[PDB]
Amino acid sequence: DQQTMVYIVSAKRKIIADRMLQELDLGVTMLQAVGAYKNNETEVIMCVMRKATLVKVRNLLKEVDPDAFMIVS
Amino acid sequence: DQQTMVYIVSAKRKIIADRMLQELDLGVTMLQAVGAYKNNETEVIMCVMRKATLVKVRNLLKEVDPDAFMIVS
Repeated sequence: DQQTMVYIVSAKRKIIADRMLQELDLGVTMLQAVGAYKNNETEVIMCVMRKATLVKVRNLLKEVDPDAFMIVS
Repeated sequence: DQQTMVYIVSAKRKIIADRMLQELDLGVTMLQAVGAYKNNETEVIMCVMRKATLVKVRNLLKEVDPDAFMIVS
């Protein structure tokens, strides 16, 4: 429906980020998250997308990281 | 110090959420993430706050869960 901003957390984010671009034509930006410490980098995938692209992405997650999850802003 | 929305990812989130309320009087919502599967729940702390507060919270993270991190919308 209306476009929502999504953060995806995952150990396998580089791989899910590539497949999102390859197979879904999605433009994502790799955000750097504020850890408890500045040394402790953890990056999050950010992607703005229609409420219906989300399902396609969810199913992509199932295939790559069952432990990944998304924050829907 | 513009009020900004924050997500805190941590395994020890219940402890973090309580100390945020007790010692910083911060009001937080325990948001639920969209995982790859829905049986696989993961909870996120949501909190709107000024940047000064973010520094106090960050220091609280160090104190509880070093692996925790924050997404600043």
